[PDB]
Amino acid sequence: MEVIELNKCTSGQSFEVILKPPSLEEIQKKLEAAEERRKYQEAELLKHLAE
Amino acid sequence: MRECISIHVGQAGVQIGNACWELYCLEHGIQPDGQMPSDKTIGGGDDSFNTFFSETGAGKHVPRAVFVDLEPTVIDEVRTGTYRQLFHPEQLITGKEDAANNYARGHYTIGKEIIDLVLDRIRKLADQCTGLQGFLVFHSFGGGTGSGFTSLLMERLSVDYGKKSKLEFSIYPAPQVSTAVVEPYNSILTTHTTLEHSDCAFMVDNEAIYDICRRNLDIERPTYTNLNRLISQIVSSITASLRFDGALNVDLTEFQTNLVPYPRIHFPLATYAPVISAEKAYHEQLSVAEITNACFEPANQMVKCDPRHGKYMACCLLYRGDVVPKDVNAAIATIKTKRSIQFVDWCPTGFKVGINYQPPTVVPGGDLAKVQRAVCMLSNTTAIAEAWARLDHKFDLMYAKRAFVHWYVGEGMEEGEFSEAREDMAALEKDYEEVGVD
Amino acid sequence: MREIVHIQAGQCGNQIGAKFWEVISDEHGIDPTGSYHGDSDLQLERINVYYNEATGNKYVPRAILVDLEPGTMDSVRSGPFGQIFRPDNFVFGQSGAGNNWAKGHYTEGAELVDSVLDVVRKESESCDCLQGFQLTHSLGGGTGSGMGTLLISKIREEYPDRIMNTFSVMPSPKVSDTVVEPYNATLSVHQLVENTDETYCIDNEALYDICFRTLKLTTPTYGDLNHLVSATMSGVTTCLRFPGQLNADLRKLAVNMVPFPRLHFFMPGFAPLQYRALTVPELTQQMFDSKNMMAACDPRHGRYLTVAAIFRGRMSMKEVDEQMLNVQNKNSSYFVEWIPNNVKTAVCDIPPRGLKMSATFIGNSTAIQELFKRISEQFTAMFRRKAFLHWYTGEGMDEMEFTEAESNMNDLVSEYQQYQD
Amino acid sequence: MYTFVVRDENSSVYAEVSRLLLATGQWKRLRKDNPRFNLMLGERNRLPFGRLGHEPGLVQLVNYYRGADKLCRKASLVKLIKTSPELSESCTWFPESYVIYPTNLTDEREVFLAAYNRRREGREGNVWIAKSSAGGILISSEASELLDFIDEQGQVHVIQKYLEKPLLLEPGHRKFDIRSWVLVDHLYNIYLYREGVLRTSSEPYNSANFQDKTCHLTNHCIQKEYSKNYGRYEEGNEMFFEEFNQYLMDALNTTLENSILLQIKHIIRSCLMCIEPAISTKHLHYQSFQLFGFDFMVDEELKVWLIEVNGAPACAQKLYAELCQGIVDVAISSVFPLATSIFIKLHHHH
Ligand SMILES: Nc1nc2c(ncn2[C@@H]2O[C@H](COP(=O)(O)OP(=O)(O)OP(=O)(O)O)[C@@H](O)[C@H]2O)c(=O)[nH]1
Ligand SMILES: Nc1ncnc2c1ncn2[C@@H]1O[C@H](COP(=O)(O)OP(=O)(O)CP(=O)(O)O)[C@@H](O)[C@H]1O
Ligand SMILES: Nc1nc2c(ncn2[C@@H]2O[C@H](COP(=O)(O)OP(=O)(O)O)[C@@H](O)[C@H]2O)c(=O)[nH]1
Ligand SMILES: Cc1cc(C(=O)Nc2ccn(C)n2)on1
Ligand SMILES: Cc1cc(C(=O)Nc2ccn(C)n2)on1
Ligand SMILES: [Ca+2]
Ligand SMILES: [Ca+2]
Ligand SMILES: [Mg+2]
Ligand SMILES: [Mg+2]
Ligand SMILES: [Mg+2]
Repeated sequence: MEVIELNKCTSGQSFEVILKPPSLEEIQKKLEAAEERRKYQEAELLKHLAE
Repeated sequence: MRECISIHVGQAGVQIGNACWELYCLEHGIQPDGQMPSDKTIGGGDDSFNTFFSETGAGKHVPRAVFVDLEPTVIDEVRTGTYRQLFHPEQLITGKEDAANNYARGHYTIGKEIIDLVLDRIRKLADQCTGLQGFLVFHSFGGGTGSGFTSLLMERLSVDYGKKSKLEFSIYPAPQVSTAVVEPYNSILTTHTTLEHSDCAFMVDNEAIYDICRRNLDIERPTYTNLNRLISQIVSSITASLRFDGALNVDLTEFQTNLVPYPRIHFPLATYAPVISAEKAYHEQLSVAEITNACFEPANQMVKCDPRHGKYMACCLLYRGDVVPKDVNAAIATIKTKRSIQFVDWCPTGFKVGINYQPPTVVPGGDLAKVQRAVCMLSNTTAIAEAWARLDHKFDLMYAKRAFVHWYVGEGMEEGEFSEAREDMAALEKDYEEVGVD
Repeated sequence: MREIVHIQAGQCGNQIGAKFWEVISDEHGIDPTGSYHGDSDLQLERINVYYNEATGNKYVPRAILVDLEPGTMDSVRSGPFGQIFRPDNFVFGQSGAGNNWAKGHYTEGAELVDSVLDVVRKESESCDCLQGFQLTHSLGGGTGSGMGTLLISKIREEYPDRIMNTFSVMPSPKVSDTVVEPYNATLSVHQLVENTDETYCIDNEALYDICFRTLKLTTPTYGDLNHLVSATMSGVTTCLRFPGQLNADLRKLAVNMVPFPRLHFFMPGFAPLQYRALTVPELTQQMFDSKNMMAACDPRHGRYLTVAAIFRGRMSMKEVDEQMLNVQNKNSSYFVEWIPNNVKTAVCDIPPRGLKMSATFIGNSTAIQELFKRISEQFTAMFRRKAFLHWYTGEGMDEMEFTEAESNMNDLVSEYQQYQD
Repeated sequence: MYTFVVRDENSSVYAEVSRLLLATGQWKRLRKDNPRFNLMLGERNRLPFGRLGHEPGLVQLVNYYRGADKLCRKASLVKLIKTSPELSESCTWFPESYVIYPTNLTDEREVFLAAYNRRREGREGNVWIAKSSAGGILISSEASELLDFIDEQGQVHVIQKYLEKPLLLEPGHRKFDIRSWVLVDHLYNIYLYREGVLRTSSEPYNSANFQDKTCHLTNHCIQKEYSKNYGRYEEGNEMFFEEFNQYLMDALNTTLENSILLQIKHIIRSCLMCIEPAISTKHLHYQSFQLFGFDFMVDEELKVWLIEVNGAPACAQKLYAELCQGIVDVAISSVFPLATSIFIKLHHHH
């Protein structure tokens, strides 16, 4: 039961008690590649509607 | 003094942030109009509370926080609520249509349109920071904005603020207080893309916060007000080290040093006590030994799991109120001989103890009784992996049928990103299994 | 400020749309002149989702009445609430549709549709942020069926990222106007599969059964059938028109309700359906009962993908959960197990007019294929002899288009078939 | 309507429990993967405890205690007794045991050898037995044969002192063991099934020949296979408590209660009480119960020795109905109530 690093101040204190020792370029390519897949998705939705 | 910037994303993040800054003003003696009679440094100062509050020449104490959401309803409350005089209108950012509980919508479609406005609003706060420590990101797992926009913001903050710490306060999805069915997807999707950008994440399961409200506070059907008034108490326990004098967890880096030995296992379990209903006219005051031992009862955990079947890598005891080290060490011994506290071999068996004398502040007309001493125990246990198992399982049940996948693919995201994130979560569970099981 | 644009097409569409506006106007405290006289802010919190704000604090429904004949919209304008609608939003022709999908979709409706889209465009432009569209119509007629789907076909081409929902009244021989209702419904369903996010299936046969047996109504009329549709429509929109933790937009509701893009046809239900108060256990047991559902499909024959339940009024949310759980445990084998937590509950403090409490049911069930199987059988019964096709080929349609609609309907029945085993 | 699932399609015990639940018409069985259950009859291994107690409005109960394997694993029990203070290394009712890992892989080889050498160095009996959970048992009096037997295997083996002076049933001059079925409900009330079974050896005991393990191992499967006197004395080499209590009186002028049952009851309390703080589901979000099968040895001095604890035991054919119903009455209906107890409550301090 060892107490180490006992730091005390006015509003409290802290310490440690030991019991046992140890035994940007690519971010746009993904936001743009998904924007091109939406454009291509709506590009097939409009062409479908043109037919 | 080094500053901390708080970022609240989505309805969960924003509403929790509303309760936290209320408590902060009460704890530091800051009036709703931003005045602080005790602060003798007018318009300046490098005190502990100045890590969370800047000062204008007018003596107003303005939180260092940014609120972001894709729809305006929840942020409009702040623009007219009690503390509407604290925040400048620039700190409150809103879009016009939300992410519809859709990660892809919050990360790609809508997010890409507002990301640079958020970063600019954040940069403006940084410009006021002589030594920025990093950021605290409040958000939900299951929301389309809390999940999808948070990870995007986290990716970006890494690029612009490389050497800065980023801690999360995450809401884990509980089906009893939510009305979604795609939350398993959003949680795994955002955890996947956020893992390498968060130094330390404190999850809070709505299922656990909910049961505490019913059991200790006698609330039949709790509301988000009850849930967040309690969450703020825990969050206050965790950030008190940054806003008051002390030596434990004095900066965001010390959170990783003291709680996260392995970079990926950065999900400490939180345990709080006491939680006493205020309706009780007179409740007996618990001792250091009684509250300390409560930090090992499951019913006081922010996530429901069983630490008796895990291994600890770290453990912090944050005391508030009438607590002397003599009584802490005494109780710590009484809990070793009666509790299943199995640390890992490559780690010492001990506890980092912090004591702040100011007892927990209660919000006027709230749910919590005034206690003379409280404690929050942050512990890094492999039993929190139970939470990932539950989530991954639900994800797997839907993703086998591709249920709801079209909503995500339709918003730009690729289907591969699903299993890519799932394979990561699997590796995360596998890592937890290596560290806590023989 | 999430505006919804309402569109009612044809006789059934305008009559159903009229009672709807009649019902929710009362809930929000709006009289037939657009003046608000309510007593609760919950009525005005989210009033802008179905109502525009005019001079003098008037409230005009964001609605657009469409028809190919003037009779029905003379009734709407001459009615009590008729004066609430925008005079400019009445867009109608004079030829009529003749209960013919081809006339509504290719010829007469084609001549009028552009002008309808000018009114829709006029409403959309004044929208801070448009959620999407809802259309009330029947599928067995000519205007609402043929021109209704034509309208949706052009709203998606111009609003491809807005939600498009319909309240579609399905034809039944039990309550039939003409023998070509299967043709018009088969032709509309395929359009609905491709171009609607959500389609609420309102089967007149189930409505007749509800009025006849349960409601003990000898000879049900259309107005009798519509009172139910009003009550249901008020319910399946409560989460929209009213604030609180249950407030959401169409897209969010669709995200959690539609696990697959084409299986978006819902079974609505309502309760209660005499002054005896209905204990929470009573509301909840009927809400899942087939006799209380308005799609004439036996839930016990299919499986639930998702389910919602809106409770209106004041009661114990605790008692609801207990009774809801008991309902789930008695029908545990009917909810798919690969969608976790797929049965949700919501509460609204404001009950419908003159009711202590009501329950609105919304089910995404694979049992909905019974409805499409009936339509299909009736279709084939006539098409095998090619009976009544001359009404359609005279409008420039070919048989090939009927064969394709028959195939598209069958493919729909099979797609629902896989997710039921 | 209560709901349960069946995830162990081999448990003879709970296959009868399941049938009894349906017989009440108030229990509905779901699919093994339906998460909306009140009671789970879980699988033996890799039972997903982490997914229990997370369903809104559903109280969930499972027929196993997470962490009870520490008591039901060969090597685990020895380590648990030696390390646990409540039991201590000087535990009087557990045969001297040492955990021996195969050399191709802590280990107690040297500790066992020093204990062995001290016996041979003093002329004392030195018969030991080597066994493991993956069984493959060897009875020898030479420390070499036992250790080399373990090196020929790939899993953890245990060596404990072989009781050379067992109580022999007459006529027959034979050996036996006692099987006691224990049940621990969600409240941790320790219930001992009043009825036990003695799995008897149909072969006379021959201490000068440990190679023929048929007269030394009282397993019901060994007797019915390699023993040629099976069922001779008692049906299925199973002697029940009424007959054995009668033999103890006529033969030894004592009773099953005083001479044996008092120690059997004490050994059960000491073990279950030892692991309470680690497996108890008092304040947990789900409830556990479990049926244990304890196996005892009785030497000629009427001293009871614990052999092993089984976490997934079967039951005597003549006792299935009575025991399975009691499980439903004490372990299930106590949590999910319907619309003279066959047990013996072993009072203790929680
Ligand atoms: N603890 C707590 N949880 C909340 C709160 N508000 C919402 N949640 C949870 O957050 C999840 C829903 O995500 P939201 O935060 O509401 O969604 P969002 O981040 O705004 O993103 P959108 O889908 O675009 O609205 C559900 O699981 C809710 O239970 C809150 O105030 N407190
Ligand atoms: N120390 C010891 N002294 C005397 N006999 C012993 C003994 N250890 C084991 N035995 C004999 O071995 C038999 C049981 O062996 P053990 O229980 O270790 O194997 P097992 O676990 O595969 C059987 P089960 O699990 O079904 O009870 C008993 O009948 C007993 O006679
Ligand atoms: N429930 C209900 N069904 C109707 C109503 N009016 C017509 N229908 C049904 O709709 C079909 C006729 O379509 P109709 O609306 O008259 O065609 P349209 O006016 O040309 O668009 C028939 O199957 C009727 O049963 C109504 O007011 N209520
Ligand atoms: C108009 C309108 C409303 C809806 C809708 O899906 N509403 C829902 C879904 C689930 N709940 C509780 N409400 O669709 N069109
Ligand atoms: C199945 C299913 C049904 C719902 C549902 O109504 N969701 C709602 C209602 C109101 N909000 C904000 N979300 O979600 N999953
Ligand atoms: Ca790195
Ligand atoms: Ca013309
Ligand atoms: Mg939101
Ligand atoms: Mg008509
Ligand atoms: Mg064996």
